[PDB]
Amino acid sequence: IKYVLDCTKPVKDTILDISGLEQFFKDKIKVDKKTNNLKNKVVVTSDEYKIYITVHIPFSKRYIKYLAKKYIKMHQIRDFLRVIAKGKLAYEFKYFQ
Amino acid sequence: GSIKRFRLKQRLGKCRRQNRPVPHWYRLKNTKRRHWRRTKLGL
Amino acid sequence: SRRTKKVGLTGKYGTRYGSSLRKQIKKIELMQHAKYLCTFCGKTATKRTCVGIWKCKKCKRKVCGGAWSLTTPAAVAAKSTIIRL
Amino acid sequence: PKQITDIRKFLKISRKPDTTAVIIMKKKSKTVITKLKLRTKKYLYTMVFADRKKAERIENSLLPSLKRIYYP
Amino acid sequence: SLTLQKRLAASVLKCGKNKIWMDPNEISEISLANSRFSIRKLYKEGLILKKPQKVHSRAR
RNA sequence: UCUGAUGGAGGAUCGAGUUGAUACUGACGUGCAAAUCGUUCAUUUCAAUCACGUUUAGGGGCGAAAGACUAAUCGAAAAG
RNA sequence: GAGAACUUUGAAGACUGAAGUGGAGAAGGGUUUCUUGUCAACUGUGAUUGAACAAGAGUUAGCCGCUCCUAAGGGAUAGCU
RNA sequence: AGAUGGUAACAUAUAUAUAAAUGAACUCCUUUACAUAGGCUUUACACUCGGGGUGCGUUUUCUUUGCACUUUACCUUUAUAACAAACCUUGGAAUCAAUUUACUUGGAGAAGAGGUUCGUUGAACUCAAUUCAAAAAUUUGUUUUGUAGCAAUAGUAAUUCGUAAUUAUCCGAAGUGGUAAGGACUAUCCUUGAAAAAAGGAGGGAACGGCUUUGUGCUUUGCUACUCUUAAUACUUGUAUGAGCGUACCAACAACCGCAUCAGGUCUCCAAGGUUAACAGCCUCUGGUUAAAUAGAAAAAAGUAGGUAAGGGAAGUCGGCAAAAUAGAUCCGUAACUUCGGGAAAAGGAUUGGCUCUGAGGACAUUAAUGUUAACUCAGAACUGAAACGGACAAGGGGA
Ligand SMILES: [Mg+2]
Ligand SMILES: [Mg+2]
Ligand SMILES: [Mg+2]
Ligand SMILES: [Mg+2]
Ligand SMILES: [Mg+2]
Ligand SMILES: [Mg+2]
Ligand SMILES: [Mg+2]
Ligand SMILES: [Mg+2]
Ligand SMILES: [Mg+2]
Ligand SMILES: [Mg+2]
Ligand SMILES: [Mg+2]
Ligand SMILES: [Mg+2]
Ligand SMILES: [Mg+2]
Ligand SMILES: [Mg+2]
Ligand SMILES: [Mg+2]
Ligand SMILES: [Mg+2]
Ligand SMILES: [Mg+2]
Ligand SMILES: [Mg+2]
Ligand SMILES: [Mg+2]
Ligand SMILES: [Mg+2]
Ligand SMILES: [Mg+2]
Ligand SMILES: [Mg+2]
Ligand SMILES: [Mg+2]
Ligand SMILES: [Mg+2]
Ligand SMILES: [Mg+2]
Ligand SMILES: [Mg+2]
Ligand SMILES: [Mg+2]
Ligand SMILES: [Mg+2]
Ligand SMILES: [Mg+2]
Ligand SMILES: [Zn+2]
Repeated sequence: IKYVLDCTKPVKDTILDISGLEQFFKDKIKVDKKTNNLKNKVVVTSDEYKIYITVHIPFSKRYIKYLAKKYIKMHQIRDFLRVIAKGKLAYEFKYFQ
Repeated sequence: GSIKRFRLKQRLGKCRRQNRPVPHWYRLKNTKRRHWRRTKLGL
Repeated sequence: SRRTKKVGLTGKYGTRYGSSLRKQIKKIELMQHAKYLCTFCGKTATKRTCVGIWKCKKCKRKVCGGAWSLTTPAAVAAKSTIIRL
Repeated sequence: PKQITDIRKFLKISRKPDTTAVIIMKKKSKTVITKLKLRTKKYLYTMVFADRKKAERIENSLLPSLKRIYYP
Repeated sequence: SLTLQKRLAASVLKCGKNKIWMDPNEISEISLANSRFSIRKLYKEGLILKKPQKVHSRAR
């Protein structure tokens, strides 16, 4: 099952660097309680403007959002950015107001 | 209370009407005023 | 285990009330609360509902009787006399 | 409120002169579901056709003196 | 005297007065709103906000 | 004749609330108050408690009786 | 606003803690409700506040009650006193 | 001139709407219509838990995270399903059986097998429909729909775009038993726990189609669409649908009674999380306030509501008044005396935290093994700490 992040708007303002984000995602993603897994159960790839998560295990879109938020907090982009649902499989960064 | 007899309601209305002060123009040609909290109608 | 030795049914009253009175109550209580033999169905199911009323759970027939026992001896005697007559 | 299942019964009801208004509703189902409501003087009869084309046909069939309400 | 306005906001939204945020900037604009429709408009604008519920976390 | 359960009886027990008012003879005593406040205490399935309605009226009523109470009035109300 | 410890708004910090100064009602109250004013006195301090004062305005039912029935009871009819 | 089914319990009119199942006098019932206590069950709301979906919150560090929303009304005798009863048919029960938490019941017919009804409940159940394929004169198999209609068009949480509109969400599992209601019961009484209006049922069998003609409502003669029943309509007759009254607000915190905006008094319903036996007390969320006939500054005496005091322990005092001590629970242990019921929580002891484990107690559903999985309560063992633990709150002093 595919889950998406349309990272365009802040990626095209340089402030968002997809490569770092991908790494962060890799680090974070717990699998039955351990971060270092990400085996045959989850895959993460990236376009220039889009992050892709594909899951075989019970996985929550909420989790992705949370991760994104965490990332934002880390890189100080909290008052500028927002995670928003577009389509059911599709999350997207949007500018705060 | 919030469920009055018609007669009682009418009486209340009358009392209210009585309450209002002299129309000022007359003064150019009251002691019986009442306050709902200090003097009861004893109805 | 059997709880009371001499008290029996009057265990609800406890310590209060003269012991003699309680003893008397006990007999009367026993009389009241025993399922009497119904002289219609045969099943020992006639129980006291009111003061002088005795209803059976089987027939639903209300039989007039004594206050505590279903039949007072005097009444029985009277009945017997009538029968003889 | 009343639900209807006999198409024929529904038709009969429609044919009846106390039926001033009709309603037709479209619902995205969890395809396009369609409710046919007839509003009689005493009851509002409703038929749920799961199949769009059939629903459309039935609507077409409905007397053109009915005062049809397209809700959505 | 924003009393009335606050009251109106309370009813319209379904929240208690304790929960309406009237922005201290544009207190003149708000006081002018003597009606429920106007209150609604204000809310839409973002000159009146439903305060966030005080948190009661089950976690512990 | 005992033993373990079950059972859920009782004007039983403790006890919030409620109804009261034991003590401090506490505070207050030109008070918050013409009887209040605080702490303590008694009461809580019954002779229970409360509401509304209703009955009984003054040498009368009502009283689990204190001459109690009968509109802050009682060993005979109040009003004229 | 002339003037603000006790008007209003925001931000804190707090209490009431579902036997609540929360919702609804009954008795009793009777316009206390609401808006616009507004401060002589009153609001035992102040007060621009107000259950104050002034002008208006507000209570919409075949279904919620009363309206009907009977209860403890009451007022009477016939009498009789 | 007045239906039918069903062995029976009893059922049947599903017309837009179950409208219609002759019935008079005169009767007989029933509903209305009923105490308290105890538990048990079922539903409902409430609360909670796990997941998915939305938005917000935290992010030095940690957290698949914390919070919020995920809604569904009367009405349709709602259709059904499920269950406590009651009844019917079959069946014939000692080697007594069925059975509840409890006892209750059974040759006056039990168990079992099949039914009927009322009552809860109100979409449970494949409920309905649809997709077609096979079997008789309609039934079985599969699929797609529907928050069963109401119903999504309404809410709620979002997201936008515009100066009101679109869009996406609205749902898969379960536990706690706090309320409330119902049910079947059981117990208590020298207490046996309203009445009527109104409605219903039954017995009973009075009366009996229409039209035309003739004679004095009655009788005779001839003919066959008639008696019902809803809804609609048209027409006359007074104008042939809904009379009047109450509805603000307060309900005490300043709207009531206490001479007042007086710490008093004044009836009822709703009732969240935590800790807990608890609707106790303590703290929190929703809602509500941050006000109370005053503020500020100092911080003497004295007062008042409190605290705490070495050693002693009632020597104080009319008198242990006041205060302190005691207390929750589990385990032990329990005298005199007694009306044998109690005394009794007698007296008097011991234990209690946190952490990490272990054992004990179910439900289903596969085929005795294997699974999915649910509370909370017990009991025991380590370790741990300034020897502490009903750590606050709450909570008997006891005896002769
Ligand atoms: Mg009144
Ligand atoms: Mg007064
Ligand atoms: Mg005294
Ligand atoms: Mg004193
Ligand atoms: Mg003094
Ligand atoms: Mg004397
Ligand atoms: Mg003041
Ligand atoms: Mg607090
Ligand atoms: Mg407190
Ligand atoms: Mg209030
Ligand atoms: Mg006002
Ligand atoms: Mg003043
Ligand atoms: Mg004003
Ligand atoms: Mg006035
Ligand atoms: Mg009514
Ligand atoms: Mg009459
Ligand atoms: Mg009478
Ligand atoms: Mg008389
Ligand atoms: Mg919608
Ligand atoms: Mg009102
Ligand atoms: Mg109002
Ligand atoms: Mg007061
Ligand atoms: Mg007075
Ligand atoms: Mg005051
Ligand atoms: Mg000392
Ligand atoms: Mg000593
Ligand atoms: Mg001495
Ligand atoms: Mg001395
Ligand atoms: Mg003492
Ligand atoms: Zn019998």
